Amino acid sequence: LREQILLNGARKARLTELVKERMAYQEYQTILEDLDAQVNAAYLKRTRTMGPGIGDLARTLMDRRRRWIE
Amino acid sequence: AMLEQQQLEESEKQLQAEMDKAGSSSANLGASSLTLKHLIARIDQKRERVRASDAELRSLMNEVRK
Amino acid sequence: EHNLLEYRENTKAEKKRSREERELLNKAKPFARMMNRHDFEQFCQGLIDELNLRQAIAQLQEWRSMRIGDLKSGEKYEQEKALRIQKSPPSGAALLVAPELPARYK
Repeated sequence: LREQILLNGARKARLTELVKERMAYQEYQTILEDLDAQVNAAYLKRTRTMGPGIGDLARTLMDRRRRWIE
Repeated sequence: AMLEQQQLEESEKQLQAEMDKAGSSSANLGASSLTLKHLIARIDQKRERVRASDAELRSLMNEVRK
Repeated sequence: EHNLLEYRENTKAEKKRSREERELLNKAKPFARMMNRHDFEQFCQGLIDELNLRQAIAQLQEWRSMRIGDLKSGEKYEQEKALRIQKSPPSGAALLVAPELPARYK
């Protein structure tokens, strides 16, 4: 038993190093997707109304998405 | 001012209990930081890859925050 | 990977397992995204090994307080106790307390 507990602790110890980095990716993705929906949903209206120049909201959202990614 | 704020606070609470039942890293970033606490921890550790400035990053975080 | 397309095979083993083991495996399920097949098998088996060992050790300590002085008589007592409480395949915790220990525990 004393021989197995140490091994389990070591195994759980390593996983906590891999879980923490994956949590950060979740937070970065959960905001990236929100921007994707807006930039994606802010262009369908152009098709729906068939228009003309690009709206400012669609021009200032692409850079915001690009700034976050880069 | 102390009395006036108390009256407003009392009014706010009084209005509360009615609508609710009807409807049933160092910098002071704010409450949003909890939504990126782990991300804010990872970014700093790898602060060499990122190139923005902390002031801009907070502005970027503020702008992108819903 | 992990052969999650075998509904019949994966479920049957879950049915065969006991209650305590089922809860533990259900608790460690998410982490399979990061480990390969063998590592997940090793990870789960270790948790089962520790849980069974605790049960056996607790079982034996109870016997020694009753003045039972042999593995044969211990099993006899358990059978009679089951009859008494009624009057009023073997599991992992039952293979470790057998007269002959498994090879992989030597």
